[PDB]
Amino acid sequence: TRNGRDSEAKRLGVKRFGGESVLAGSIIVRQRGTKFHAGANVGCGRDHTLFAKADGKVKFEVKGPKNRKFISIEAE
Amino acid sequence: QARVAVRNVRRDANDKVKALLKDKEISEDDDRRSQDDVQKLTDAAIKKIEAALADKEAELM
Amino acid sequence: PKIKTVRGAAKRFKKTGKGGFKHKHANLRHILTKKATKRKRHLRPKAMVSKGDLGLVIACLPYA
Amino acid sequence: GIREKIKLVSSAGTGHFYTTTKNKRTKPEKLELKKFDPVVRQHVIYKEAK
RNA sequence: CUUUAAUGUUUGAUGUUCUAACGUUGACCCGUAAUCCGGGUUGCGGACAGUGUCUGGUGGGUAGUUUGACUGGGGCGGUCUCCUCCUAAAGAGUAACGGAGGAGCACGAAGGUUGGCUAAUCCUGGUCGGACAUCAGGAGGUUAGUGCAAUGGCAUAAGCCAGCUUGACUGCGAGCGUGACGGCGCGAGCAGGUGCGAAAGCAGGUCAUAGUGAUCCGGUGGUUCUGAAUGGAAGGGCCAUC
RNA sequence: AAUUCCUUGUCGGGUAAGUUCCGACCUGCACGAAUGGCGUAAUGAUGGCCAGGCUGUCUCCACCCGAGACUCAGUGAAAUUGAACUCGCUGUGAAGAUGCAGUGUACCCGCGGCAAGACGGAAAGACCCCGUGAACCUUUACUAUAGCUUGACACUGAACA
RNA sequence: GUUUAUUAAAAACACAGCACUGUGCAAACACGAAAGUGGACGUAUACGGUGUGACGCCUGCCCGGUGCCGGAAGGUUAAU
RNA sequence: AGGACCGAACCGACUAAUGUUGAAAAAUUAGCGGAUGACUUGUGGCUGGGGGUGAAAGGCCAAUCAAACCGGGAGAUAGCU
Ligand SMILES: [Mg+2]
Ligand SMILES: [Mg+2]
Ligand SMILES: [Mg+2]
Ligand SMILES: [Mg+2]
Ligand SMILES: [Mg+2]
Ligand SMILES: [Mg+2]
Ligand SMILES: [Mg+2]
Ligand SMILES: [Mg+2]
Ligand SMILES: [Mg+2]
Ligand SMILES: [Mg+2]
Ligand SMILES: [Mg+2]
Ligand SMILES: [Mg+2]
Ligand SMILES: [Mg+2]
Ligand SMILES: [Mg+2]
Ligand SMILES: [Mg+2]
Ligand SMILES: [Mg+2]
Ligand SMILES: [Mg+2]
Ligand SMILES: [Mg+2]
Ligand SMILES: [Mg+2]
Ligand SMILES: [Mg+2]
Ligand SMILES: [Mg+2]
Ligand SMILES: [Mg+2]
Ligand SMILES: [Mg+2]
Ligand SMILES: [Mg+2]
Ligand SMILES: [Mg+2]
Ligand SMILES: [Mg+2]
Ligand SMILES: [Mg+2]
Ligand SMILES: [Mg+2]
Ligand SMILES: [Mg+2]
Ligand SMILES: [Mg+2]
Ligand SMILES: [Mg+2]
Ligand SMILES: [Mg+2]
Ligand SMILES: [Mg+2]
Ligand SMILES: [Mg+2]
Ligand SMILES: [Mg+2]
Repeated sequence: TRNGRDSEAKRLGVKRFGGESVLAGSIIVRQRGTKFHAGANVGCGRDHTLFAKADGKVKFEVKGPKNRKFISIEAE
Repeated sequence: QARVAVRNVRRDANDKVKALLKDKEISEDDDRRSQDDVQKLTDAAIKKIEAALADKEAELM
Repeated sequence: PKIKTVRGAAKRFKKTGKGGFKHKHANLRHILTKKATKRKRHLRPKAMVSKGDLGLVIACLPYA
Repeated sequence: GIREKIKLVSSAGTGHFYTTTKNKRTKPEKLELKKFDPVVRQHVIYKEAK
């Protein structure tokens, strides 16, 4: 029906893989929904961007009875 | 008389299209093309007509 | 002949201590209501011409 | 489109104002809200709203 | 006030008479044996005509120019910024006139918080009433719903309802995302002051990603920052805004 | 149809046979009344068609007289041209080969002839596209402007209605 | 009759004729910043512009658009 | 009598062949139209470049013309070769 439009790519996904040491503030994941969820010392921002509330190493877990991924930051 | 009827249809056909040229609803390309299908249609309808005529002409002769 | 200054870039960058230039942020002149306070508030301070642009600014302001 | 811009303007001394929009069509009643007037540096009433 | 009429005051316009500016491409006189020109006399017009300055209209008669680009040559059609998905090769990004859809808004609640609630679809019954209108029960278990495209999320609900309310808050911001850049986004936390909450606490708009327009030029409000001798003022700057 | 796209429309005539022609039909894609319509005697180096006479236009070319062409003597150019020791084929290859591979064939050099190739010579393609090129031309493109036109003021006065 | 000197001589241009229109004379109109001059030493049986193109028979319908010719109560509107 | 008829000079230029590094930067040859007219020709005059003149072809204005020629602005500009 007349195609050929697209939108500019919003540069998503993980920014810091597990084990990476981050400074309090940094953005560990960009995402539209909460693909990942904030765990300990990780804030989820208002676009679901997850960030660090604390300097430490990045920690990915799957916790929960619903079996969901969480990103935390362990102190290093 | 028959070819004449056929042809009159050639004529409205092209008329319709011809007219969809302004109100630029058709590419000048589109337009040539189609008018050609109409030619194809017209020649076809005719050759039929002449098959028929020939069939009969056989009888009479 | 004295190089003439780009009279208009001189009206928009002011040369700074260490050598860069400071400029005002675009996007704070109208269509203002529709913009966040965060946003606008951050475009209030001035800013330093980028690594990529000095080239062009120095080019314009030979007497800065 | 349709939605008019409006200022709400400190009820305190100051000429200071916040800025927003309203649906003039279905909501003609002068808007009115406590907002922070950073001049008097207090939280005052803010009126006007075409 | 209506509408009206009339003497008057104001201001316009229209007409007629005059002669003396002005016109005479009527006549005659001299310069002059000259169809020019000048002066004179006369007749005819006569403050008109015409000309200068200013002004509105008309003005291809003339003049300078403009009349985009992508493109499976060009043209024709279509497209141009933004958002979602696929192509995209399990980080990011990634082309085509590749396949599909949407935006140029909406909402002072459709925002904030505190408390509370939980869809669809089918079976069974029973008013109209049906394959689905409301009601009961069971199954089901989020397929529902989310202001709107698609993707990602959502039960701790981000879905639904109420009370109180203005955090759709002002200054800032460690730190990080993403961009050639202009920019854009995310952000704990700090100070001021707030709303809800017994309280832990949450709130710098809205489940998120579209809903946009640089600079210049001005306009509006505020601030003695500047102010061409000085005091003011205009104008300029600064902050908010159009 | 100087107009008809389908179209060599259909019918008639002319011909052995006629996409043209003539005469008709109306289905006029898209005639039509001073951007004139329909006719029209004459005229026309005007367009189309027919026929008699004529004929080397042709079947199909023959002989002949003359100017060249050819030989000798005198004079004496030209375009062109990277360099040449400058063959055919089939293949290859910036894709149509004297020049590469393979192979065939060819003793060295003139002269008269012919034009198939040297993408042969000549002109920095005229078509085509591009350049934010040029120039003329058009117009209800933009913007100005001479001309024309409107008012005010000035040269410009006196009475009156 | 004319025409593309040098690829077009024609069906194109011109033509007599026809019509529309302007022009009262210091004419319209044209060359001229102007003075002047042509129009014309003419004067509407004249002169310019435009279309048509001998002659014959003729020349229908439509004035909304666009011109032009008039009118004008109203609306809007320049310098001042 | 006649923009009347045939036809030389004269004026034209319809067809063909030759020519095309020509005899010639438009011709020769054989044919062709006009030929008392809106005819043709000598001398001189006048009209000038956005201008002239044009029985109109965008023709002609010194071998040229959708704006002559010469000198100047001038080394215009050339994102092209
Ligand atoms: Mg501002
Ligand atoms: Mg022009
Ligand atoms: Mg293009
Ligand atoms: Mg990827
Ligand atoms: Mg990959
Ligand atoms: Mg909601
Ligand atoms: Mg709750
Ligand atoms: Mg039931
Ligand atoms: Mg002063
Ligand atoms: Mg002062
Ligand atoms: Mg016929
Ligand atoms: Mg008529
Ligand atoms: Mg005629
Ligand atoms: Mg010799
Ligand atoms: Mg060979
Ligand atoms: Mg080969
Ligand atoms: Mg030889
Ligand atoms: Mg030869
Ligand atoms: Mg060649
Ligand atoms: Mg070339
Ligand atoms: Mg060329
Ligand atoms: Mg003749
Ligand atoms: Mg010629
Ligand atoms: Mg006349
Ligand atoms: Mg005619
Ligand atoms: Mg004669
Ligand atoms: Mg000729
Ligand atoms: Mg001859
Ligand atoms: Mg004769
Ligand atoms: Mg002479
Ligand atoms: Mg022409
Ligand atoms: Mg010449
Ligand atoms: Mg020119
Ligand atoms: Mg210069
Ligand atoms: Mg040069």
